[PDB]
Amino acid sequence: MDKKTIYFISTGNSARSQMAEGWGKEILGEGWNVYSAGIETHGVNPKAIEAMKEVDIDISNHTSDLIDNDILKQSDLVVTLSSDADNNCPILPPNVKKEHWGFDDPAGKEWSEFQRVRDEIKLAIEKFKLR
Ligand SMILES: *Sc1ccc([N+](=O)[O-])c(C(=O)O)c1
Ligand SMILES: [O-][Cl+3]([O-])([O-])[O-]
Ligand SMILES: [K+]
Repeated sequence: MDKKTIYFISTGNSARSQMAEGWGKEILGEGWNVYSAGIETHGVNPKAIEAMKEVDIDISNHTSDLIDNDILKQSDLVVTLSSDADNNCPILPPNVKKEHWGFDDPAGKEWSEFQRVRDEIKLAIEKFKLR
Protein backbone atom coordinates (compact mmCIF):
# COMPACT_ATOMS: atom_id res chain seq x y z
CA MET A 1 2.31 -2.92 -0.91
CA ASP A 2 0.00 0.00 0.00
CA LYS A 3 1.20 3.47 -0.70
CA LYS A 4 2.72 5.73 1.93
CA THR A 5 1.49 9.29 2.44
CA ILE A 6 3.59 12.44 2.02
CA TYR A 7 2.24 15.83 3.12
CA PHE A 8 3.94 19.03 1.88
CA ILE A 9 3.28 21.99 4.12
CA SER A 10 4.20 25.62 3.76
CA THR A 11 3.18 29.14 4.78
CA GLY A 12 0.54 29.11 2.10
CA ASN A 13 -0.72 26.44 -0.27
CA SER A 14 0.07 28.66 -3.24
CA ALA A 15 3.51 28.27 -4.85
CA ARG A 16 6.19 26.05 -3.28
CA SER A 17 3.72 23.52 -1.85
CA GLN A 18 1.62 23.47 -5.04
CA MET A 19 4.66 22.80 -7.23
CA ALA A 20 5.81 20.15 -4.74
CA GLU A 21 2.38 18.51 -4.99
CA GLY A 22 2.60 18.68 -8.78
CA TRP A 23 6.06 17.10 -8.96
CA GLY A 24 5.28 14.67 -6.16
CA LYS A 25 2.22 13.25 -7.90
CA GLU A 26 4.19 12.78 -11.11
CA ILE A 27 7.36 11.37 -9.55
CA LEU A 28 6.09 9.65 -6.38
CA GLY A 29 2.60 8.73 -7.59
CA GLU A 30 3.23 4.99 -7.88
CA GLY A 31 4.09 4.52 -4.22
CA TRP A 32 2.74 7.62 -2.50
CA ASN A 33 -0.47 9.52 -1.82
CA VAL A 34 0.59 13.16 -2.27
CA TYR A 35 -1.03 16.13 -0.53
CA SER A 36 -0.12 19.74 0.21
CA ALA A 37 -1.49 22.47 2.46
CA GLY A 38 -0.53 25.73 4.10
CA ILE A 39 -1.02 27.67 7.33
CA GLU A 40 -3.25 29.78 5.05
CA THR A 41 -4.49 28.99 1.53
CA HIS A 42 -4.12 31.97 -0.86
CA GLY A 43 -5.10 29.95 -3.92
CA VAL A 44 -2.82 28.45 -6.58
CA ASN A 45 -0.32 31.11 -7.66
CA PRO A 46 -0.82 31.98 -11.36
CA LYS A 47 2.95 32.01 -11.95
CA ALA A 48 3.29 28.61 -10.26
CA ILE A 49 0.72 27.25 -12.71
CA GLU A 50 2.60 28.71 -15.70
CA ALA A 51 5.94 27.40 -14.38
CA MET A 52 4.56 23.87 -14.10
CA LYS A 53 2.79 24.07 -17.46
CA GLU A 54 6.20 24.91 -18.91
CA VAL A 55 7.45 21.48 -17.80
CA ASP A 56 4.29 19.70 -18.96
CA ILE A 57 2.63 19.33 -15.55
CA ASP A 58 -0.91 20.55 -14.97
CA ILE A 59 -1.57 21.86 -11.47
CA SER A 60 -4.44 24.10 -12.59
CA ASN A 61 -6.92 21.67 -11.05
CA HIS A 62 -5.24 21.62 -7.63
CA THR A 63 -7.04 23.02 -4.59
CA SER A 64 -5.47 25.45 -2.10
CA ASP A 65 -5.96 23.77 1.27
CA LEU A 66 -5.44 24.30 4.98
CA ILE A 67 -3.61 21.77 7.15
CA ASP A 68 -5.99 18.85 7.74
CA ASN A 69 -5.14 17.03 10.97
CA ASP A 70 -6.89 13.93 9.62
CA ILE A 71 -4.32 13.77 6.81
CA LEU A 72 -1.43 14.83 9.05
CA LYS A 73 -2.20 11.96 11.46
CA GLN A 74 -2.15 9.54 8.52
CA SER A 75 1.05 10.87 6.98
CA ASP A 76 4.20 8.77 6.90
CA LEU A 77 6.24 11.84 6.06
CA VAL A 78 5.50 15.53 6.52
CA VAL A 79 7.78 17.88 4.58
CA THR A 80 7.81 21.54 5.61
CA LEU A 81 8.82 23.87 2.78
CA SER A 82 9.22 27.18 4.64
CA SER A 83 10.67 28.19 8.00
CA ASP A 84 7.26 29.61 9.08
CA ALA A 85 5.61 26.21 8.59
CA ASP A 86 8.45 24.32 10.27
CA ASN A 87 8.64 26.61 13.31
CA ASN A 88 4.87 26.44 13.85
CA CYS A 89 4.59 22.69 13.43
CA PRO A 90 3.31 21.26 16.77
CA ILE A 91 4.39 18.03 18.45
CA LEU A 92 3.34 15.41 15.90
CA PRO A 93 1.88 11.94 16.48
CA PRO A 94 4.61 9.36 17.31
CA ASN A 95 4.12 7.54 13.99
CA VAL A 96 4.74 10.60 11.81
CA LYS A 97 8.22 11.47 10.50
CA LYS A 98 9.12 15.03 9.57
CA GLU A 99 11.74 16.59 7.31
CA HIS A 100 12.34 20.23 6.48
CA TRP A 101 13.26 21.04 2.88
CA GLY A 102 13.27 24.82 2.86
CA PHE A 103 12.90 26.71 -0.41
CA ASP A 104 12.87 30.44 -1.10
CA ASP A 105 9.47 32.10 -1.39
CA PRO A 106 8.93 33.15 -5.06
CA ALA A 107 5.90 35.33 -4.25
CA GLY A 108 5.93 38.80 -5.78
CA LYS A 109 8.89 37.91 -7.98
CA GLU A 110 9.27 37.37 -11.73
CA TRP A 111 8.57 34.08 -13.58
CA SER A 112 12.30 33.41 -13.25
CA GLU A 113 12.04 32.90 -9.48
CA PHE A 114 9.18 30.44 -9.88
CA GLN A 115 11.27 28.58 -12.43
CA ARG A 116 14.28 28.36 -10.11
CA VAL A 117 12.28 27.11 -7.13
CA ARG A 118 10.27 24.81 -9.40
CA ASP A 119 13.44 23.05 -10.43
CA GLU A 120 15.00 22.98 -6.96
CA ILE A 121 11.84 21.29 -5.72
CA LYS A 122 11.93 18.89 -8.66
CA LEU A 123 15.50 17.88 -7.81
CA ALA A 124 14.67 17.40 -4.12
CA ILE A 125 11.68 15.16 -4.89
CA GLU A 126 13.57 13.13 -7.50
CA LYS A 127 16.43 12.46 -5.10
CA PHE A 128 13.94 11.55 -2.38
CA LYS A 129 12.46 8.96 -4.73
CA LEU A 130 15.93 7.61 -5.52
CA ARG A 131 17.07 7.15 -1.91
S1 LIG B 1 3.46 20.59 10.61
C1 LIG B 1 2.50 22.09 10.95
C2 LIG B 1 2.99 23.37 10.73
C3 LIG B 1 2.21 24.47 11.07
C4 LIG B 1 0.95 24.31 11.63
N1 LIG B 1 0.23 25.40 11.90
O1 LIG B 1 -1.07 25.32 12.45
O2 LIG B 1 0.77 26.68 11.59
C5 LIG B 1 0.46 23.02 11.87
C6 LIG B 1 -0.82 22.77 12.65
O3 LIG B 1 -1.21 23.56 13.51
O4 LIG B 1 -1.49 21.75 12.45
C7 LIG B 1 1.24 21.92 11.51
O1 LIG C 1 2.60 28.95 -1.01
CL1 LIG C 1 3.92 28.49 -0.56
O2 LIG C 1 3.96 27.01 -0.61
O3 LIG C 1 5.01 28.99 -1.43
O4 LIG C 1 4.21 28.94 0.82
K1 LIG D 1 -3.46 21.06 -2.02
